[PDB]
Amino acid sequence: MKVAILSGSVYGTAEEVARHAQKLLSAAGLEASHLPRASLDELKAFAPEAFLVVTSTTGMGELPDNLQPLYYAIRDQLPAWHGLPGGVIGLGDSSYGDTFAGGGEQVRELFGELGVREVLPMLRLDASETVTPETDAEPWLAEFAAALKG
Repeated sequence: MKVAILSGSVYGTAEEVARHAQKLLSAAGLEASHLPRASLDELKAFAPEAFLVVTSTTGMGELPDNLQPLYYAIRDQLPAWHGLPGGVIGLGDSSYGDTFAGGGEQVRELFGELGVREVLPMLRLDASETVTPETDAEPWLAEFAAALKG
């Protein structure tokens, strides 16, 4: 099962979580690839059978500059990804007022518009209350692999 792992990150934290997720999901036997700064063309070539999106929120409440253009491109084209399984990890910040991981939530909304089915609740990580977000994500990733296949 081919799993496309997308990331949105200002300084690299969500990117590192996504990289860790790639290693864990591949260990479990999934064909998982981390596609940082992915284009629509790259995703089309990859032909994903599942999605994992790991994304922080900017100070302006938006998706980071490295995932936002792709978000808009996907929303515009609406590829035929209906029925595929997906999950989201949202790197929130409680100190800043982002407790709920706004970026993550915007990805959930996209999944809805695409017909991608969430297989787990979004993981809400709090970047202001952890120095180990990669390890914090491990229990959720353990269940996510089960949820995909199958």
